[PDB]
Amino acid sequence: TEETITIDSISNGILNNLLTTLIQDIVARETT
Amino acid sequence: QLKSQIQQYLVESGNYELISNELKARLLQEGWVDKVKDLTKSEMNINESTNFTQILSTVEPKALEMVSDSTRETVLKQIREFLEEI
Repeated sequence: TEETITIDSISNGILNNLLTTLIQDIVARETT
Repeated sequence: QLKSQIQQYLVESGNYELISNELKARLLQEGWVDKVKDLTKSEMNINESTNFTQILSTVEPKALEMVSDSTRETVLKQIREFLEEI
């Protein structure tokens, strides 16, 4: 079980960070 | 001990930043950013509060769902190049 898919899930995770950063930036600008 | 080890990480830092740049381009090109702005104001109208944390929870979960299919795969491919490097 190479479980190489769990390396793939790390790739997806990283993406989700980059997305959360941008979502936070966009929401914060409209707030205040 | 590992002078060259130090060299590798600067290439990665340049790539991760590289990945973050290209992702913003796809979403912005798609007007995805323009739709998220509209979504934030819609949630500010729906909810009395204009707080960042309270507004973030309503807007963020859906926004993650909204990213286009093509953007996911392409960025994931690019993230794979970066990940495979190390």
